[PDB]
Amino acid sequence: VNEGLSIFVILVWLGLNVFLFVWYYRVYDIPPKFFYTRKLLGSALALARAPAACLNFNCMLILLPVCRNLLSFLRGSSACCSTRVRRQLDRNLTFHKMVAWMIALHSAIHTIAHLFNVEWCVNARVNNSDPYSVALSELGDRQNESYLNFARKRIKNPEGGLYLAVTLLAGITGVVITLCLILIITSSTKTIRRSYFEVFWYTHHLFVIFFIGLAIHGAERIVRGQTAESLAVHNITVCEQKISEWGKIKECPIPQFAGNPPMTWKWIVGPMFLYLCERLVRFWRSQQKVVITKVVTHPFKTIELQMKKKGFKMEVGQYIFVKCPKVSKLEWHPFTLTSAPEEDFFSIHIRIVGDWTEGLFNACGCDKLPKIAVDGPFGTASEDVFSYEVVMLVGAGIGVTPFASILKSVWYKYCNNATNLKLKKIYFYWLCRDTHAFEWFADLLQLLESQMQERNNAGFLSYNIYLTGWQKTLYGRPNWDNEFKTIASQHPNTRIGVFLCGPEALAETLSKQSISNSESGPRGVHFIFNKENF
Amino acid sequence: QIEWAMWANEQALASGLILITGGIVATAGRFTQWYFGAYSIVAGVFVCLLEYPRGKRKKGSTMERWGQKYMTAVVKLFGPFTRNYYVRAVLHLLLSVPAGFLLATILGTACLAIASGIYLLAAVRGEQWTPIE
Amino acid sequence: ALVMTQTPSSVSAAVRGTVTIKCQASENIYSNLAWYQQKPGQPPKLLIYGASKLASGVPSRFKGSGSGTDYTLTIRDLEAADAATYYCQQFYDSLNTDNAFGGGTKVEIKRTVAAPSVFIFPPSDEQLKSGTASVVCLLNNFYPREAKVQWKVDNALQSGNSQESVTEQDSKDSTYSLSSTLTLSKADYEKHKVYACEVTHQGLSSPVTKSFNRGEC
Amino acid sequence: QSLEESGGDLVKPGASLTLTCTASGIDFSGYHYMCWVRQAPGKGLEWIGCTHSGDGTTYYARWAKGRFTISKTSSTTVTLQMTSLTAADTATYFCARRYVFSGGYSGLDSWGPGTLVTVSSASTKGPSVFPLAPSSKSTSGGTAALGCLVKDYFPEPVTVSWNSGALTSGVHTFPAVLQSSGLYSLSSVVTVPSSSLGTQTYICNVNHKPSNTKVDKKVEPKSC
Amino acid sequence: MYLQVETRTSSRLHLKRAPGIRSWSLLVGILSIGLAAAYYSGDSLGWKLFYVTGCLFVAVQNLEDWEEAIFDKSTGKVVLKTFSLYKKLLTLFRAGHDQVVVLLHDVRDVSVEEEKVRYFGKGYMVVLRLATGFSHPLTQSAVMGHRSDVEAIAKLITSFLELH
Ligand code: HEM
Ligand code: HEM
Ligand SMILES: *[C@@H]1O[C@H](CO)[C@@H](O[C@@H]2O[C@H](CO)[C@@H](O[C@@H]3O[C@H](CO)[C@@H](O)[C@H](O)[C@@H]3O)[C@H](O)[C@H]2NC(C)=O)[C@H](O)[C@H]1NC(C)=O
Ligand SMILES: *[C@@H]1O[C@H](CO)[C@@H](O[C@@H]2O[C@H](CO)[C@@H](O[C@@H]3O[C@H](CO)[C@@H](O)[C@H](O)[C@@H]3O)[C@H](O)[C@H]2NC(C)=O)[C@H](O)[C@H]1NC(C)=O
Ligand SMILES: *[C@@H]1O[C@H](CO)[C@@H](O)[C@H](O)[C@H]1NC(C)=O
Repeated sequence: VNEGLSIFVILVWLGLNVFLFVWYYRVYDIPPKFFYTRKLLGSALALARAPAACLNFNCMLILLPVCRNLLSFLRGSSACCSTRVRRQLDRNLTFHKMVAWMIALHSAIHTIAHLFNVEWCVNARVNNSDPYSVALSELGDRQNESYLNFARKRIKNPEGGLYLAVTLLAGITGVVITLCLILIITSSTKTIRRSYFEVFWYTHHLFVIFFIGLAIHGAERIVRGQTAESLAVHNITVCEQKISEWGKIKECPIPQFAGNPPMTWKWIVGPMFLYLCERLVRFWRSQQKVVITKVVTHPFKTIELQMKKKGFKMEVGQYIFVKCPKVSKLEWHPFTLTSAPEEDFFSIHIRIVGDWTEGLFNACGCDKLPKIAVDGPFGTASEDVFSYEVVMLVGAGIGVTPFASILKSVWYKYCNNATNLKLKKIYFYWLCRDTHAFEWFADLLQLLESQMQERNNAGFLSYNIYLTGWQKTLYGRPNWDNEFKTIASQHPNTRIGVFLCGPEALAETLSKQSISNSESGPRGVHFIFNKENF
Repeated sequence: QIEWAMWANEQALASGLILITGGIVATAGRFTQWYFGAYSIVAGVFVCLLEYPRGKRKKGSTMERWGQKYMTAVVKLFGPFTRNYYVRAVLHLLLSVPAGFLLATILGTACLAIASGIYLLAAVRGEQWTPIE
Repeated sequence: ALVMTQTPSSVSAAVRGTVTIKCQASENIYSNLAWYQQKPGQPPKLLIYGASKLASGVPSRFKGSGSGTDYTLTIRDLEAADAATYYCQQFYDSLNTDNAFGGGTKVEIKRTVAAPSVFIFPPSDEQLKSGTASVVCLLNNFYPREAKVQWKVDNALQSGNSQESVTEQDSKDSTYSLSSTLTLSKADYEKHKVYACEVTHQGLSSPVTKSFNRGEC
Repeated sequence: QSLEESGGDLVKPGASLTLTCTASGIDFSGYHYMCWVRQAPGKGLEWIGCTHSGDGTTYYARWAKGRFTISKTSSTTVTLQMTSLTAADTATYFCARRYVFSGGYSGLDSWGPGTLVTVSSASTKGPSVFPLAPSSKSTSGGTAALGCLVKDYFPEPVTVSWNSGALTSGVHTFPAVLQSSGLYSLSSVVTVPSSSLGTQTYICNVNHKPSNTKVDKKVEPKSC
Repeated sequence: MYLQVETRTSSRLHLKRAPGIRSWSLLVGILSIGLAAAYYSGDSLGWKLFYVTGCLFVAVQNLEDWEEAIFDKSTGKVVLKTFSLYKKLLTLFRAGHDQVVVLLHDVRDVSVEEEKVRYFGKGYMVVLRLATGFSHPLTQSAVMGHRSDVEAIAKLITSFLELH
């Protein structure tokens, strides 16, 4: 579901709600068209009508994602949904909660105001009010006249509202939808949604009935105001105290009242402004340029750039886009973030393999630099590694790049908290024909295990540079039979995670024995394979 | 394994709040036959104070509402009266009859009846209010 | 802009008879009339309002009925002390109008023919001494208003200075009374000796004279 | 429950006047109109201007637009102000209340007496009470008639009575008439039996406030 | 259908995709609904044009996209393209268009992924399993159903990219 992830968006939303409430209050309180109506109804008319105006906008804001899904189904296509990082996910729920609570507050105000209004309306019908109210209410009993008091039946003040709320539309639906709202809010409480889902998701589907009842709810135009045509003829400010001679004199013809227009839509302004503000926020956040901070060299062609950009969330295991207008004005190249979160730079490792990369050497001399533009951090996250106890890392060929992101990030969390780091040891196993042009990673391995030795610890270590074919080098295939057993016997109930990165030729060779090794019960030895998924 | 006592607790709390609001509106507004407004205020206060504690699940650990112990320290002294959801359902059903005679608090006597029904459903399966400490 | 008229100007009905008066407007006034009765003295008194209802204390004899632009008032049981003037007023349009009060009707009681009583009156010494002298001939208690008085002096016709005034009908027996006064100065009062008034009335077979001799007063 | 108005008398043409109407037992409040009318001497009633107690809405007849102003003061007095008086406005003026009965229909009840507003360029003159000789020799069936004549009184506020109102049977007060001199004459008579001549209680009482005249005379029998 | 094979040779596998009948019909329908709501019953003065332009913008935003992903064998350098209505209109100036480009010597294999739609079936698309460690979808959108077409496209790409 959509969200804004911005304090500016929240502020503009609150401002829009306040503005809508004030504007509709003034619109229904000031004009002389709603003179007799508000005279009979006190101040409850505006206090009851403005919250409905705000509630329509808030309810549409709630419902919008379902309309988006329906439109996507109609088109026959569907835009690729964004990934989850547990931060872009657990901030939309906050917005959902705030919108739901504001809907509840406005519904409470509207219900209280109309509950107050109905009492006066049914009290004025009977001979139990001031003379002006009872004189006004006794309209429409004859022909060629339209009523103003909707309680067109004299029973009593108590039990009169009970009959009114049942025999009259928009009163039964009001009760039905307020019960639905109460049930929806109560069902989604904590200790009911977290612990259970058969009673949260199933009951939360009362929103269809709630929305149907709301759509039916506004109809029959029960609240009536003086018609524009008859307003000029009536000349209200003169024929106001002559309540007892209406119709029987020429200057004061009997006024006629009609309901509100049945299709006006002035509240869309809200959803429209919120959308435009979100889009402008996205524009600002993406216009800022990127400034190169540190550029370094490496053996052969492994030039690495470190740049700082405002308002960037590196995350982990993602990929960004790089574009140099000097080399070409219409090309975006993808690269993998070889860095860690809570840092400042990017550290994207590029190696000359073609011509555009060489465009950063001849055009951008190394012995006053091109303006690099970075698009954003797309791609699915990789956080299951940080949520495990023991890990089984196995790289391969050119594809060890993303592992450098994890290693530079696991140690940082240790120096900060040293309690949430549930990792035990990185069983890193690097397989390659040669390390000819990957010296930037082998350097990192000795700069991590040795560096972290200062705090009197050698828990992970396990640098295992291995040679497949033609510095503990196996000089051959690292056979996996009995390899995992020796380390799986240390901790019962093994949750070892293996993250392969290589061709499918050796991929299925790892899961063939994993199922065989497993046995029933929450005690046996088993390592889970994620296959092509990381 | 699912139990209905937590949902019943939350529903009863919401119904008590609604009853208190309706009673305040009815009494402060000088409505016709306002005595039921005061009665509904009293009933809502009693319902709100009766079950603030969120029981205690027999499987694991449950979070507690703010100021939890100061109410369960008072409520626990009723072996048969409390700890028996038949009694809770019957009391909730009986307490909602006189408050349904007004257009105000008419939502108080429906949500609370729904809570009583859910409490009965949790009771027939076999459950008890185990104190949390 | 709005013209309201009464069809009959002066109806006549005997005791124990009927009276009908029609007031018709120039527009459809939604039965907002009111009929008033005005005696020769006192301000007019309201009789009915709304063109059909009744006031407080009015006998049920008075009846009114109508709709649209034509309205009517019917009098039941006409009797003594019921000779007055009746008006119709419209309480509908009061921003462009001239009278809005009708024209009025002059219903009077009809009774049997009565014989007038005739009196004569000479001027006393002060009027004779100071300026002109006036002679008064009085007619009393006759119903038919058509009474003629002829002022004859020295068996000769006199005119010019002769004015008469007739009282309004009384509300007890429906009769009338009028007096004729002739003013004559000192220049020729002594020249004339005997003068009288000739009274002719449909209730009397022949004209009556009241011979008077001057100088004997 | 009774109204009353005063404040009008003989004024010169072209001047201005104000008439005030007060009531006892009636509070000028609610939604009942106050409705001023006038009547020419011996003619039909005319409508002048007729306001509203609540608010301040006022209406006037077409012939009397702007020349007349109606105001409500102190919730118990209503004032009508007239400007540029002519010789046409020499009529009696009534102050009436337009009660709005239940339902909507209205009537003009609880009227007040008149106020003889007269406009002329002449000057007020006192009346003579010249007596009328009784029928000493003009006997007709043992019945005699006697009275008095008033010759010159301008504003016609003349009231006549027998023994200060003691006798009220057989009275006849004929209406005033014009004369070539511009004044007004009136005659009052009474018919009595012949034997009543022994009683000397036959006195002509006249009232004339503008001339401050209350002359009373006895109609003695003609001995000669 | 997912993608129409434009050119099939031993050195190029140009692919293309354009909106079909469904997208145009939905655009026509929503435009008609908005215009009818604006004019058939419109009362307020000046807001009818606002409703019209809002519906127009919503309808334009809810149109499909033009996607052209061409495969080249000489010097590799497989490139991808994607145009919206605004971009397709703007490219009529023939000035050019930006494009995301992936090296051909680094792509390992092609596998069909799955996109989950809550209440309406499921989504399908073809992604490239790059050796660097990330997966780049071939088309930013997806398709409901039509499993056979997507599998056929994936098989064709697999055959072209490498014989193995
Ligand atoms: C405290 C109040 C609420 C909470 C905590 C809550 C919680 C949630 C959660 C957890 C989801 C699932 C989102 C996801 O899976 O990505 C959701 C979705 C949703 N909820 Fe709520 N909810 C609340 C109130 C409401 C209310 C009042 C409504 C009224 C209609 C509502 C209607 C919806 C809808 C329409 C969705 C989206 C359904 C979909 O996308 O298929 N919720 N909410
Ligand atoms: C609980 C008792 C309620 C009663 C008796 C009640 C009554 C009414 C009435 C009489 C109207 C006027 C409809 C018209 O004039 O056409 C109205 C309008 C409205 N009600 Fe309620 N209401 C209640 C609660 C609610 C609730 C809980 C909601 C939640 C969404 C709600 C939403 C609305 C809306 C949005 C309108 C505006 C309709 C429009 O503008 O066309 N009402 N209500
Ligand atoms: C409510 O007002 C309408 C008019 O706005 C009334 O309906 C129709 O009114 C016309 C005009 O009076 C009637 O037509 C004809 O009127 C002529 C004119 O006098 C008359 O001679 C005929 O009798 C003829 O009816 C028409 O009949 C009438 N419609 C109906 C169905 O009767 C309507 O009467 C008014 N309703 C009330 C006052 O309750
Ligand atoms: C309802 O009826 C009232 C009463 O006729 C209308 O108000 C009146 O409007 C006229 C024309 O403006 C006012 O006359 C003049 O107004 C000016 C100021 O505009 C003032 O300077 C003059 O001295 C003169 O009064 C009149 O005063 C005014 N009356 C009241 C009570 O406000 C009103 O326009 C009518 N409304 C409708 C919708 O028909
Ligand atoms: C009932 O209304 C009538 C007028 O319709 C009024 O006269 C009466 O006083 C009212 N009842 C009470 C108790 O005031």
